[PDB]
Amino acid sequence: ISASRKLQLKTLMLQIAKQEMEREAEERRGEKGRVLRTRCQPLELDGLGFEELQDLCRQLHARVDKVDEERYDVEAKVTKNITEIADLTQKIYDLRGKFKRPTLRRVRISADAMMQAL
Amino acid sequence: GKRQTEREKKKKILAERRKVLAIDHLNEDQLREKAKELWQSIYNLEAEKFDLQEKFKQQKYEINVLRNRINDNQ
Amino acid sequence: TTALVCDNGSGLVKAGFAGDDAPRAVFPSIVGRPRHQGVMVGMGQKDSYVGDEAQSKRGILTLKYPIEHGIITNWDDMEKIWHHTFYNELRVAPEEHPTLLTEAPLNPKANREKMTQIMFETFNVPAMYVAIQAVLSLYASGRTTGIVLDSGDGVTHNVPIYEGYALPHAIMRLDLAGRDLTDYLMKILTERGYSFVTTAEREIVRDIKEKLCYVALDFENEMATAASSSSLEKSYELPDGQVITIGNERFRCPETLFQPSFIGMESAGIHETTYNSIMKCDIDIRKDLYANNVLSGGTTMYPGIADRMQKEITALAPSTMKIKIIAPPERKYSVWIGGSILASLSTFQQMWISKQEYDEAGPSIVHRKCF
Amino acid sequence: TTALVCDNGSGLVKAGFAGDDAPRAVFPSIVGRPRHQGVMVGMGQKDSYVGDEAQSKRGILTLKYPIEHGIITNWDDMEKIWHHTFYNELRVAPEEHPTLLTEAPLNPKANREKMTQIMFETFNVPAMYVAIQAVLSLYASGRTTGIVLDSGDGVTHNVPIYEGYALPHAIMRLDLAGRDLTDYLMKILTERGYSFVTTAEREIVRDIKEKLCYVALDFENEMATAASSSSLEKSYELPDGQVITIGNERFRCPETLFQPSFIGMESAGIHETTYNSIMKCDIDIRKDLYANNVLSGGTTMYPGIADRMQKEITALAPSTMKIKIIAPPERKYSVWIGGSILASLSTFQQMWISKQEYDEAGPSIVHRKCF
Amino acid sequence: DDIYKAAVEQLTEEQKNEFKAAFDIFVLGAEDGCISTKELGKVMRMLGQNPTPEELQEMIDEVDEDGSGTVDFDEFLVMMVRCMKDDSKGKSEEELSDLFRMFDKNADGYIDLDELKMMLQATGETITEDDIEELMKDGDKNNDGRIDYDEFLEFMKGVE
Ligand SMILES: Nc1ncnc2c1ncn2[C@@H]1O[C@H](COP(=O)(O)OP(=O)(O)O)[C@@H](O)[C@H]1O
Ligand SMILES: Nc1ncnc2c1ncn2[C@@H]1O[C@H](COP(=O)(O)OP(=O)(O)O)[C@@H](O)[C@H]1O
Ligand SMILES: [Mg+2]
Ligand SMILES: [Mg+2]
Repeated sequence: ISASRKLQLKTLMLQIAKQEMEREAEERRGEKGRVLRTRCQPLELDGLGFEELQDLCRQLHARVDKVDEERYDVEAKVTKNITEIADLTQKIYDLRGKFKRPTLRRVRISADAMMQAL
Repeated sequence: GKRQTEREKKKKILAERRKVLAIDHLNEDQLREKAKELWQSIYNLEAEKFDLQEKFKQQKYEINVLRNRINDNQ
Repeated sequence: TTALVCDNGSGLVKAGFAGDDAPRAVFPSIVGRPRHQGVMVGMGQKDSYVGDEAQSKRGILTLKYPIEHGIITNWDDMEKIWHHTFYNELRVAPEEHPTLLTEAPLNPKANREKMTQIMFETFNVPAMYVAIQAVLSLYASGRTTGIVLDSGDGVTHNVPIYEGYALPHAIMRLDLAGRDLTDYLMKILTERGYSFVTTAEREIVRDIKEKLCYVALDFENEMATAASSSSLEKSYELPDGQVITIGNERFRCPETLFQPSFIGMESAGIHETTYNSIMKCDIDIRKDLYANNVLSGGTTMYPGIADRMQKEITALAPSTMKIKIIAPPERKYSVWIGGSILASLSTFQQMWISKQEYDEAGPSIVHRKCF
Repeated sequence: TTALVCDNGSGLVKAGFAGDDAPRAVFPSIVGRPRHQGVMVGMGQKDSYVGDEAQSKRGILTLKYPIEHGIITNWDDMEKIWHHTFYNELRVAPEEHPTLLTEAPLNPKANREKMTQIMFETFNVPAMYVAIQAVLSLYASGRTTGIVLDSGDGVTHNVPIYEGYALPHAIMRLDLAGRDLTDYLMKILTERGYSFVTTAEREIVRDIKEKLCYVALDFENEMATAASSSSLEKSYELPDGQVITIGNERFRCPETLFQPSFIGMESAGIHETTYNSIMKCDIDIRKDLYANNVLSGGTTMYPGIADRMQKEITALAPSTMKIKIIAPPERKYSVWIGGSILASLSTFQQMWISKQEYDEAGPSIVHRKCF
Repeated sequence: DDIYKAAVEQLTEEQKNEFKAAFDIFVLGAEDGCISTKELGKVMRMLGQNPTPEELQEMIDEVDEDGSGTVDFDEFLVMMVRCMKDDSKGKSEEELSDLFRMFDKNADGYIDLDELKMMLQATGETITEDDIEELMKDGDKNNDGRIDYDEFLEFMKGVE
């Protein structure tokens, strides 16, 4: 067992993890763009008469109310879920690491070499 | 209370407190710009909703991790 | 998808997916806010512990049941209990599951309407249905007739049924149940010196009642025996030591069921309200009801009740009829097992109150054809 | 910036920056004016030597503690002690550092208000916070429950805590502490011929108490043994020679803790006020308090006290409960270590009493939400 | 292999002061810098540095195996700087949890040896004695048949 490759292994793991995270972020962005385009169709603005825009904006406003209801729903859901998740994270913390927060220390430092100066 | 205030808030958000908009009452360029605003608002908000879905995924993962830890430790 | 068979009850919330044998999560229905001040910072102290979590921190809480006698008296706490049940004990979002609540007979309408309004607006279920707690207990026994005495913890009700046709004019609902027995036991324990007052110590008295009390076959003989010998005195260790010895309080606590005059109630015991409920039925179905008397609910788990009740009814009933008392070993969860069976039926699949129907008629839909 | 965790105490002032393991400067809290005339001119004789300087010139001073029993009786001297602590033992101006004082439970309000007024007007700190001396000692043990007996030098107090929720109705504060033990030892030494009277010789008696006295496991057996053999007589050399021999005064001085009738106090010992403090708590958290009894403070450093106290409580308590006494080796500085931990927390960073808040509500702000 | 050695190649004066203090404690001048590993650990504990006996025993089992007691300067300085804690917070806990949930696709509340080894071979590092079974031996403290994110920390905590 060599202490040599610990640094290389951990740095390589960090590189792999960063690559995976940025790849996941990019694919999430692509999926979000595709889902938005398939949920809110792009605006058509070519040669439309006044009544064409009237009707299109009416449809868009109906969709606006619909999606506003959808997203206030998912927003309340995300608020409740985030609150609950934070609460359970705090619960797990107090369950496991509550005995360790006091152990968070920067000790045995100044008094180790401040004895015979008196 | 039970939640009657909460449901009243929900209804107000969905119907009243939403960006209640009169749209089909504007000039050609004005109606066009308002439609552009509505379309952009829908786009940004749908992106936000996808983000909320992804956060639901992450919260589910955390729940699974916490459950496995609890079952292993208790 | 699968249906959620929840069963609010009063004292223990029992829930689980339809089609199983036993409820998945069973936990007391209590919501207790902390009452002291709290000095440690960052301990992560919540504002209300619900369910089984508040039965472990009950030393510094003030537990309060949100359901008094079948009816629901504190809607916010009940909503909190339901939210906990759905999200933490089953971990299934309610947006994708039908629900089948249960309700005692002869309850106020507003309670049922508020229940359905909550389930449809807050939790936003696809479809929910409310069923009477006794028909399910009759399902679980695999019968189709019989008169079921469902002595829960909140309220004791006695619904007779024949050939699937319920008799609405013969339901005898009595409000003596397990909670009043707990209070009476806590009140008669003071005759030896043990004083339990705090709402947390009511749980300790409940545990004493569950583990020690039993129903006497003959009351006077037991009272005479316990007053001469000492073969009955069973001891029990409190949550801190100091064992206690229960004498003739053992069979005096559950005797209140057959003599409600002990706690000052006027009405007759559970041994005579069953006979009265039978006698209100027609003259030609009394033999079948006599032969198929069903027991259910938690409070009917006292050791020796299925014999005392049979002796009492045989004393009351005509000498020719045969009196039989069905007491399945799975008494406590009988209502929920029946609920699972009912939710698993194909014929029942079109009786749910679909959400579009609620949107068209409001919460008053529950009293309509979709009962 | 960093916070100053000062801890006034009564007998030893312990201070240091937040986030370390041990206080930076620990020195007795005594201010002694010279009492003789003084004939040498230009010797540079000051008018009051404070702190550890007056423990070296104590031969010609009249030392007087500015804190009697937790409370502060001489505000000018206490201000002088604080000024010395800030400027000479730490050398950090208070204009750029928050402070975290400590205070015994059940102390007069005026003491706390005057303390905050001094800290905000004279030293002009940015923000100060006052904390109860027992919660910190519970922090240092890394627990979150437990009943802590903090037997300092001024006052012995016994604060029970569960799950972070302090129980204000179960705090038992007793005014017997190290100083009364010093006086009683000085009073029983006269039975062999050694007379210590001067306020300077009280320090010598304190040193004798620290180095020789121990708590007997069983009092009567030790009294019988010391009266027959001579295996206990330990000798000690005064600051000038003339060694002295302490016989059964060794375990009779600290025995006063468990029998306060020796110094004429009525109350029960520290072995029985802990049990009484537990019994005032609720019936469901007594097991946890029994299992997590914490010792702190200087006076609990006697060799053999963690066994005598456990034996006494086991005698009093029910036989089933397990009695465990936590006695960390860093007992003396336990309160200050806990203070450092509390001041180093991020969640606590918004609880300080900011100066603008004091300017708006006056010194009575300390009793308000910012406790 | 490379971090502490390169830091030796780019030695800073902060660590150089301690290096010279230890050397003058050992070498009084014009010497080979032998510094026996037993004496090395004794003085490392002696000079007010971190008194961790585990690193000293590892060095003793690792160095002076020639029977000569001489320690090469490269390994001497490497073990000196590695007795001191050289890590930058081991990255972020939430960040690392996200890294591992990207790693862990099963999402059963833990991760098995398979995902860990797949990521290990994705890293692209050589295999030595501390491979193969050192990971199994170290991660199997309670031997739960898995190496979760917490178990992965338990194996090689302070991942940089
Ligand atoms: N084994 C038992 N022996 C005696 N009484 C019991 C037993 N189990 C439960 N009980 C009583 O029954 C009550 C639980 O009844 P339960 O059937 O859960 O009511 P619900 O109908 O509200 O679900 C408890 O409060 C308790 O007093
Ligand atoms: N090693 C010891 N053995 C016995 N008694 C001690 C010892 N150290 C201190 N004491 C006693 O404790 C007192 C110091 O208590 P301390 O915890 O400093 O009080 P405070 O709470 O005011 O800081 C001294 O007066 C002394 O009588
Ligand atoms: Mg029931
Ligand atoms: Mg103190």
